[PDB]
Amino acid sequence: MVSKGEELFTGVVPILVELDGDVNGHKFSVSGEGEGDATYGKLTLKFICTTGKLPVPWPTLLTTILMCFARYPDHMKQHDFFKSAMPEGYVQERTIFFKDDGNYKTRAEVKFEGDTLVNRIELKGIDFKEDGNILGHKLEYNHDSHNVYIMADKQKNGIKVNFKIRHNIEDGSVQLADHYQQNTPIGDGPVLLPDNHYLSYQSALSKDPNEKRDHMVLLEFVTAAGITLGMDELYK
Repeated sequence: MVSKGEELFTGVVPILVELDGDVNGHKFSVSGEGEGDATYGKLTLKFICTTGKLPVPWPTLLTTILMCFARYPDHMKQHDFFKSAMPEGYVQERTIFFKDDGNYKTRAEVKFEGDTLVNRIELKGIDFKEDGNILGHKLEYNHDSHNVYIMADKQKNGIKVNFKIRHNIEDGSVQLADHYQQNTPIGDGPVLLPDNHYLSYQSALSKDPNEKRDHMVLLEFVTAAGITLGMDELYK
């Protein structure tokens, strides 16, 4: 018996991810599995493209393929919409705009299925350039740190999230990926509507040396933090 969703995250929780995608007509499926530990703000996952070769670079799918595993410090736990929506879960929707290129539109349901936290996703990508950084596979295999800004959506009883990912290109340039995100509870019960805050993300991408399928091994660390009001020197 659990009073609050956050109670479901005191220990290690198994994770499953299932993604079906279609980018410029190229269809694929990805399966992932691993575990999360919110007390540590950690998730470890391995992803397989089960349909064959992934038609886009793994790093472009990284944000798409679990904010409920963030470590919210004690003084911020009342701002944790993600765990509060559990076990029923939440819908996470994004549009991602790659600058001077296509966009991804995604919808995901993140909820418990038995003892397992499951992220099921549909992705549609359109208008990508055949010789651009995405379909041309010009991204480095990494994903730098980033702070994700969160704001309550009172009317939808959820949250809205915007951030810009800077993907490194092998020639030393950057490919911008503008993320617009919203999350709404699946269930009808009350959720915690957060004050404005951040999630700080780190991601580390690797390969299983024994794995011959197209795949990504992913480690994320994510911790919640407050905001500070920037001031220019003049006003200090």
